[PDB]
Amino acid sequence: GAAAYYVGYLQPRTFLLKYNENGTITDAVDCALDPLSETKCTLKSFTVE
Amino acid sequence: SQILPDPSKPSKRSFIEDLLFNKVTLADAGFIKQYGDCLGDIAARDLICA
Amino acid sequence: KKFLPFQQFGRDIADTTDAVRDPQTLEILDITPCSFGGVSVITPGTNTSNQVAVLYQDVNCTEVPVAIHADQLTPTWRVYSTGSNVFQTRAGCLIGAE
Ligand SMILES: *[C@@H]1O[C@H](CO)[C@@H](O)[C@H](O)[C@H]1NC(C)=O
Ligand SMILES: *[C@@H]1O[C@H](CO)[C@@H](O)[C@H](O)[C@H]1NC(C)=O
Ligand SMILES: *[C@@H]1O[C@H](CO)[C@@H](O)[C@H](O)[C@H]1NC(C)=O
Repeated sequence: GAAAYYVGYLQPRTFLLKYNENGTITDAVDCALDPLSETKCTLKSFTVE
Repeated sequence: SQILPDPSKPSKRSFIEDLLFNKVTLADAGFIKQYGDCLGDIAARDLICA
Repeated sequence: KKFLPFQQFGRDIADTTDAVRDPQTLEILDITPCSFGGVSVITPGTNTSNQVAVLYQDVNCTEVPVAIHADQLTPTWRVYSTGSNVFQTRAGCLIGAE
């Protein structure tokens, strides 16, 4: 009978979490993925001029 | 005429001064009657109330 | 305020208590500093006279008694809660000056 599942492993990381006006998480930034998201995490801004 | 004040506007700002006022934006909540709000207001969720 | 049912405590940027849900009555009651304001006293100098006026910061001249301790403080302080010499400025409500 056709079914599938996925197994992944967690890791101690730093995340930047965005909350909307409704109180739900709509986007996240991995602070240790790439230098762009790392700069977004340190500057605490999802955008950057 | 661009730099002199005109009687058409309620304020005495000129055309150049009106453009300078509109080109300044605030990253914080502005100083406009902010204690008229934050009292008896349902939407008391902003930076200048807090 | 629109409250998610799977939440109990609402906070602000400063991590203080902003909105809470009463477990008995399901209504949203906002935790606020109880009608605060700023007081600055304007005087012409004690060498001339003892008459003074009080300036309230940014508040209206209508909710000034429910902001100040109108029901708690002494009548000497309560002559400045309301009176005939009430003027509304952009900086706030001024009491004492004509
Ligand atoms: C937020 O909640 C309101 C009220 O239920 C809803 O209309 C809206 O679609 C929700 N999402 C956004 C992004 O505003
Ligand atoms: C008891 O608590 C429930 C919970 O919401 C409330 O609906 C009810 O009115 C309370 N009864 C009394 C007598 O306080
Ligand atoms: C408070 O003062 C402002 C500014 O004059 C006015 O627009 C507003 O109607 C006043 N509110 C009350 C309740 O008096």
